[PDB]
Amino acid sequence: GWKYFKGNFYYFSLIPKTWYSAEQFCVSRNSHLTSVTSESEQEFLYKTAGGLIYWIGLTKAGMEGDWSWVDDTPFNKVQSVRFWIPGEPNNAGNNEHCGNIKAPSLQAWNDAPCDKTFLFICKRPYVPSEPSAW
Ligand SMILES: [Ca+2]
Repeated sequence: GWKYFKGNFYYFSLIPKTWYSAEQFCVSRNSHLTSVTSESEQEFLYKTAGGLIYWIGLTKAGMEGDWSWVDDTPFNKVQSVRFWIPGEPNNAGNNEHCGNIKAPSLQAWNDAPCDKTFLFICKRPYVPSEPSAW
C-alpha cells in the first residue's frame, strides 16, 4: 500500500499511534515519518491526507527546541515558514514538541503533544537493487 511520488514511497497508516510509536513502525519498515522539502511534496501529502490528521517527521532537537526532521534531512527554517498553519507553531500549554499535517492546505502543519495518537505517514527513498559500487 505504498504510494509513489518523485523518487519516494509513502505509507498512509490506517491505525493511529503516538509520534514515536509511529516512527518505530516506520523504522520497522525500513523508513521514517516523512520529511517535506518542497511545495509539490507538501501538496501531494495534504491532498492525499484528504482532511485527516497525520503525524509527520517534525520534532524538536537541540537545547533551543529547533524543529528538525527525524529522517535527518536538514531542516530549512526559511523555506518551511510557508508550510505551517498561521500562528503555528504555538506550543500550546508548553507541551507541543511534535508536528503533524492538519489543515488540507499548503499552510498545513501544526505542533501537538508527542503523546497524542494520530494516523501517520512513513516515507522511503526508492533504492534500486544493484551490485557493489566499489
Ligand atoms: Ca499547535
